[PDB]
Amino acid sequence: VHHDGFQTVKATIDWEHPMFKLYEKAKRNGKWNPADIDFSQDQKDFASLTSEEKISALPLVAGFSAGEEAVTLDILPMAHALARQGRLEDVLFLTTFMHDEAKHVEMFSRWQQAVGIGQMDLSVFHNDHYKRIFYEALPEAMNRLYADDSPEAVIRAATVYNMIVEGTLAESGYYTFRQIYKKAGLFPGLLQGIDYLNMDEGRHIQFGIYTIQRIVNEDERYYELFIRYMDELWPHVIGYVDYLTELGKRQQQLARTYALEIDYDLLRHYVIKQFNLRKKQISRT
Amino acid sequence: VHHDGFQTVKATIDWEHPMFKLYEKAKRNGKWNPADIDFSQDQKDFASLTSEEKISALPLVAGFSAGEEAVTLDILPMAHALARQGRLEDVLFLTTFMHDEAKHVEMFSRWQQAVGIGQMDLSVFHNDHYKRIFYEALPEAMNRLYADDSPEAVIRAATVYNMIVEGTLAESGYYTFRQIYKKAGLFPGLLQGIDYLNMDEGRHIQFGIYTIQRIVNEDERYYELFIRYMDELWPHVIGYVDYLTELGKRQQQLARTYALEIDYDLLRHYVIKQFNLRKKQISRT
Ligand SMILES: CCCCCCCCCCCCCCCC(=O)O
Ligand SMILES: CCCCCCCCCCCCCCCC(=O)O
Ligand SMILES: [Fe+3]
Ligand SMILES: [Fe+3]
Ligand SMILES: [Fe+3]
Ligand SMILES: [Fe+3]
Repeated sequence: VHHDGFQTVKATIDWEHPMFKLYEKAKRNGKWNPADIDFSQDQKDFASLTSEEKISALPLVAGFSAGEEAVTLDILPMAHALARQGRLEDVLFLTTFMHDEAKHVEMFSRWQQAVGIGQMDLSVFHNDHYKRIFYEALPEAMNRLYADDSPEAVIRAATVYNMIVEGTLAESGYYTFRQIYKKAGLFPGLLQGIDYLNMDEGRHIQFGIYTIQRIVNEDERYYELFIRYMDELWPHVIGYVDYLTELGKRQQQLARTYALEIDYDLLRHYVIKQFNLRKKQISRT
Repeated sequence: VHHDGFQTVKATIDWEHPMFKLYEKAKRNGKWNPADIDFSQDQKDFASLTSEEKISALPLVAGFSAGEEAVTLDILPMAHALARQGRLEDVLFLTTFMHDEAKHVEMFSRWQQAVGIGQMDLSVFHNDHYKRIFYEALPEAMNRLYADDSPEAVIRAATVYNMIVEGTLAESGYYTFRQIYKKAGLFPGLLQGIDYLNMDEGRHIQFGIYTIQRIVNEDERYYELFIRYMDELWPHVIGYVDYLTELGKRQQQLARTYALEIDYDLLRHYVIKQFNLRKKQISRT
């Protein structure tokens, strides 16, 4: 429906708003372009590998590529809901959030193209637990906001997207990439991309913390809802992590070749740490 | 609802898609930051003016500030509709479109703040015709896409937003700013912003041409709909232009002071030219 008026005609941007400040930082720190990354060495690395070694890296890339695409599509309802609420500074920031995720989709798709696996269907490495999070729960929670923008709905959406998908899974994925391939000296272009992604992710997670905390600040009983929604998704998080771990343990040729002692118990504890850490960044009071 | 799968897992980005190419150009040409513009001379210019001269520049700024804010909010339904249709490259491009409009909102709001009119309510310079376009028709046409993404609905939305608001009014506004203030040597910061806006606008209009043409290409009877929707809005376009012209003719102190022979008949013909020119960029066949 209609606009009743416009904030930048009646007044100005709220220059001191936390999300205006986050928007300003995003513009300053968000200049990187996936089209500038040199993937030539990645191509050679991947070709050098045996078929067994080649397969090793793909489950993780499969999880990220679909994840970036899901979040690019599924952030749009949040931008709409906050826009309808007149939260202009949040919307300005969210334009940087969405543009970041677009570059993340682009970065992984360029890597796949470059190393010669674009024609390969990597959906085979999404198990039921992954599908429950990314094919179902994420888009359910975000799309709800089109018809229900209650504090309850907004907390559930920020929890699944910013605190679980980004703050638990994506963060653990970046850590895993560096623990495995940065050590091996493999895929320098991909690891350059991962570093830029991990920098962007910082702002995405901070938006989710801001959003969940400002709702909790109104009524501390929303804190219990946050914790509950975090716990509801945990079985699928660890169920996916456990599935990737088993794939990893079954095809170890890459680790042998490159002298990597991949401690899967250390990666598993990192996921658990991330999850608990995100819980602690929200204050009940 | 759920994702059935993901294009960048099954395959890759369509690298040859026109909107992927437009997205790539947006990243290359879209680096400018309103926070870097030096408005110090603008502040001094505005303070130097008499109250009568001060008032001269504000109707145009009022029209732009509200316009940028409306389009920042009202592009979100188009991104959603194309996302739901699986048009991934269009969505990637649209993240740059939305982020551009956010910077446009920011740029005018920084100028208002800097010259000392942020506290002034400029809604007084929106007449009924302006309100019909920006407070009503624009958001009606875009929001429709949430429940009706038929070719008819998508053509009406691209027509009002890209071909009328951007391709006719915004373009004519940029031309007007340069005809008046660039001549006077006034407001260098604002005119630097206008140049960056006008560069961005090129891509926005090209998205609308692409969108309307790909629908017309399917069925040439959609051409008649395009023309009809262009004509429906014309009375409000010229009605706003005529209102600004009369304000201009009533307070001429700025033009006298700075030796500007502001040909309002030339600006009016420029609007008419723009409108007819946009019609001609769509081919029936
Ligand atoms: C065995 C170690 C487990 C590591 C967990 C790997 C997680 C891979 C899936 C990542 C999903 C990516 C979500 C992207 C979110 C975003 O782009 O903001
Ligand atoms: C007297 C000369 C008439 C000139 C017409 C001035 C138009 C001013 C209003 C501009 C609306 C701005 C719309 C912004 C669109 C966008 O930012 O993409
Ligand atoms: Fe991402
Ligand atoms: Fe993210
Ligand atoms: Fe604009
Ligand atoms: Fe525009």
